Amino acid sequence: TDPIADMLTRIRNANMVRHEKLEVPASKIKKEIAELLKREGFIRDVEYIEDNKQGILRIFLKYGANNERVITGLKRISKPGLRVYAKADEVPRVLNGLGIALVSTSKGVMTDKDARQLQTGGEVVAYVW
RNA sequence: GGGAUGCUCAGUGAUCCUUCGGGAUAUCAGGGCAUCCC
Repeated sequence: TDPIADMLTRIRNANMVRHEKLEVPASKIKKEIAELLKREGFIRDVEYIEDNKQGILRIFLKYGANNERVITGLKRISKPGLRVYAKADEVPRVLNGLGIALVSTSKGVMTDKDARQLQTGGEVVAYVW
């Protein structure tokens, strides 16, 4: 069972059917992931919806001029039962820089460019392009 | 009993950095407390 993979799937599906928005149970790691996508321009918005359970992340997807989808793909990389780890010179490049690798470092979850910047490795959580 | 979360502790077990002395703590795995679900 893999909540992060679930989120990427719900986003992939919504994006196919070109939905405006979607929702996932909130967790801190998924919060961070959604925030990165916003800050990298892959989604239009994310917000936290209160529910006295564990919260909801409502994500607003992004489509371009003539309904061009801004997101092309999402890949779960690291997994429960097979974690994926990069040293700071081995942090993957997604589509020669046109995509992003989401990396969990001891200084938070950031892009692959941020990782190489800070000179750090970590868990390679996912790919978006 | 099993899941899913949050606050917190520690840190080498995993992982990362290192001038090899040490250092980081997001995630994984530990400790404590707490909420929600079957």
